[PDB]
Amino acid sequence: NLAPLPPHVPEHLVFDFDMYNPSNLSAGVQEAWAVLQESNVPDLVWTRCNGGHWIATRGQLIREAYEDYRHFSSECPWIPREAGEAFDFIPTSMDPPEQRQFRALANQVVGMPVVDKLENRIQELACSLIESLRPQGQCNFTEDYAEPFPIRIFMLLAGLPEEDIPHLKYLTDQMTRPDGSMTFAEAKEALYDYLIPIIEQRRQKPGTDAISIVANGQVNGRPITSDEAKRMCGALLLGGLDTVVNFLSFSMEFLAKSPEHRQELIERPERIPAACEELLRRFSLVADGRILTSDYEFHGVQLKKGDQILLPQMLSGLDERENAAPMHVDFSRQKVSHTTFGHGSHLCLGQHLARREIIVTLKEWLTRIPDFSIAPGAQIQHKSGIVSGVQALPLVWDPATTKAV
Ligand code: HEM
Ligand SMILES: [K+]
Repeated sequence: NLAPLPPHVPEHLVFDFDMYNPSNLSAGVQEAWAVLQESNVPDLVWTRCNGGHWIATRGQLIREAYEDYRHFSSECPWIPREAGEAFDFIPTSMDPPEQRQFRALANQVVGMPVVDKLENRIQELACSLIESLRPQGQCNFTEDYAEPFPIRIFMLLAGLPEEDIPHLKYLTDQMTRPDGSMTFAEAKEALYDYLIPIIEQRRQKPGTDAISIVANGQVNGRPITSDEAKRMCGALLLGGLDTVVNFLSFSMEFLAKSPEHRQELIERPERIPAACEELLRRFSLVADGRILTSDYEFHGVQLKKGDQILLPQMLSGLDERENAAPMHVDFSRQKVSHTTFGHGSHLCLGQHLARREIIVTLKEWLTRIPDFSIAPGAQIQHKSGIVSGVQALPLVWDPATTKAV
């Protein structure tokens, strides 16, 4: 259950937070993680759960640690330790300076330019998907939109057949929110098994998809290996198969329970981008960490070489020391401060594709289905992990109140 407290960790800084099953999970994931920012919780605590590790609970500690890659390496960014040791995706598991040459190549396949090309296809799928649901007066948001909308776009960018989705979605899920059926190492191996033949095929007959680009690309001049390409594609898959999907559910869940917020975006649609950003703050969902490369005293606390430290990207924006009334959603918030797409040299390369997908969704959905509620009596369940998510979101609505385009 609880790993014995290392001799160097102070007894008074112990807070046994379980990142995969947080005590207040019923109150909502963010609410569950926010218990870390309650009155008597220190800036940095040690939890004996999951092998034991440090956890920065406030924004400036989280931001500072992400900026200092010399002390907080991404070498072992996953918890538990054995998962963080198996974690070898590129560029996610590399620290500057070597990280840069690989990050540039990845930025070329999912970057802004790529997003602009993909826009019209993103809108079609959004509308196509929404219009088909419109008349039914109901849906299971997670499997009827949250998943297919962003995943099909990714599989399109990657040039992978949609039939592989069930298998890939399962693998990435086990990496972020393991249900126990398989370890991170096992899921990685299976993911690599999937990619190997694809990378070599795409490398023989070069296409124009993200995978072909990576497999045939160069890192600051020299040719990328078949292995480096495999570790890079893994990162891209992990990144765009699990993230946007779960976030869309947090947003739509909130919108379903908040008609005043819905009508605001209805009457004033130009504020949608702003709402997108505020929503990304309030419903941030990623939380991974770093490993100490040497003994180091951080904020009056002695950290030992090898110690793992969870730096919850999610907690920064929920930090009342960053945003007043952090748990309150305000589309007009003056300065939306957050680290939802990370901080430092590993800033999310897919943030632009993510924002686009979120904004297009808000627009097209409210345009066709402005009024909708959560199925009556439905107890919504969140799941916690490296990436938190929503188990299911049943939505209902009167078709008579909808409008086709
Ligand atoms: C709501 C959507 C998303 C959120 C909140 C998000 C969040 C994050 C975070 C917090 C990190 C930093 C991890 C660290 O520092 O260890 C990250 C990295 C990354 N994400 Fe995103 N992500 C999202 C969507 C995506 C998508 C759709 C893609 C694929 C197109 C993607 C690709 C990546 C990549 C490749 C990295 C690694 C960057 C590096 O290591 O330099 N992400 N993301
Ligand atoms: K590793």
